[PDB]
Order: sequence, then C-alpha cells, then structure tokens
Amino acid sequence: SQERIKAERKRLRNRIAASKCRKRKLERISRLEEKVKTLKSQNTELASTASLLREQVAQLKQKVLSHV
Amino acid sequence: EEEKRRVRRERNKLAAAKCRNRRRELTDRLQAETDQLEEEKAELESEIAELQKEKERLEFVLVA
Ligand SMILES: [Cl-]
Ligand SMILES: [Cl-]
Ligand SMILES: [Cl-]
Ligand code: NA
Repeated sequence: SQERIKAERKRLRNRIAASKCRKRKLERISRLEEKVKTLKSQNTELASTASLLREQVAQLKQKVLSHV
Repeated sequence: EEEKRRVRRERNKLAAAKCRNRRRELTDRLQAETDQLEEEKAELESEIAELQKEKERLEFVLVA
C-alpha cells in the first residue's frame, strides 16, 4: 500500500524532527540552569572576599587612627 | 468533510504555540536571572578592586 507507506513515513519524519528539536530545547535550558548555578557560586566567593576586605580595611583605618 | 483535519491542524498549532510560550517563560526567567547575576558579579569585582587598592594604600601608610 503506497498510501500506508506514504502516511507512516511522513509521521515518522515529523517525529524525528520533533525529538531532535526537543533535545535542542532541553540542552539550552540545561546550559542556562548551569550558568545560573555557576554564577551564584562565583558571586558567593566574591561576596565573601569583599566582606573580608571591608573588615580588613576598617581595621587598618583604626590602626592609622591609633597614630594621629 | 475533511475540515475535521483543518480544525485538528489549527488546534495542533495552537497547542504547539502554548508549549513554546511555556518554554519561553522558563528560558526568559533563567536568562533574566543570569543577566542580574552577571551585573551583580561585575559590581562585586569592581568593589573588590577598590577595596584592595584602599587596603594597599593603608598598608603603605602603616609601614610609612
Ligand atoms: Cl520552543
Ligand atoms: Cl525565542
Ligand atoms: Cl573604600
Ligand atoms: Na562558592
């Protein structure tokens, strides 16, 4: 049946196209999720560094004052 | 008659469009969080640079 063949091939091509598009979508979502996670971790490190430095600078300024 | 197939294709295209709009909701939220986090990272890098400059200034004062 040429008709049966034609119909099933069309649906199957469409299903490949679908599943490959889904793969692309989920991969893009996953990269965005990973990038958010990376950035939160990087910014946690930076924020701890910055708060350490603010405390250290404040201590140094007290030492300067100790001599004026 | 075969307009059954017409309604079904219009409906399929609407279901696809709603699913793509849900996908875009998710990726837009994630992209906006990412933008925000990149700006906050830049700010933190700049702050650290300024604080470290001030720290070295003060250390120099204190060695004299
Ligand atoms: Cl999509
Ligand atoms: Cl888009
Ligand atoms: Cl400062
Ligand atoms: Na971290």
